[PDB]
Amino acid sequence: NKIYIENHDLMSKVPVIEASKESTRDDWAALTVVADLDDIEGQELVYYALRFRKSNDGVRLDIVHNPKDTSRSPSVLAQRLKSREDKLLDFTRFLDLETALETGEFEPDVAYDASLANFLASSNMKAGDNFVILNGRVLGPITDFKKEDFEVFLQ
Repeated sequence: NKIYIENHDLMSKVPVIEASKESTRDDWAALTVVADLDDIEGQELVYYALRFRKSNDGVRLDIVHNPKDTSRSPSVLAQRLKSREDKLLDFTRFLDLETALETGEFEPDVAYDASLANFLASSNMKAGDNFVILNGRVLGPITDFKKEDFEVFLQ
C-alpha cells in the first residue's frame, strides 16, 4: 500500500479514469502510468495505457506527468490533462493526446510540484523516468512496452 498512502496529495491531482461501475471486483485493478509527457516516448506509453484502458474497463488508470526538465512547472501539463480527464477515452488518434498536452493556460500548482518531488524521492525513481505501477508493483524504468504488455501484466 505504502506508495498509495504516502502520496495522496499528488494522486488526488492527476488525471484518473475510474474503473467502470458495471465491471466486477475480479476485473478490478489499479494502473498508474508515470511518464515524461514532454517526450514522445512518455506520450506513447500513456497512449498505449489509454488504449488498454479502453478495452479493459475494470482498470483504474491514473497518469503522472514526470518531466526530466523542470524549468516549466510539471503541474501545467498535469492540469491540461486533468481538465480533459473525461475526454481521454474518446481519444482515437495519437494526435488527440498531443493536442490535449499542447494547450490550456494554467497557473502553476506548487503543491503539486512538491508532491511530485516527494513521490519521486520516496519511490527511488528519477525525474524523467517512465514507469508503471500495477497494484503496487513498480515496473521500469522503461527506456519496449505497448498495450500487449499491459494486458499480460494484468494476468
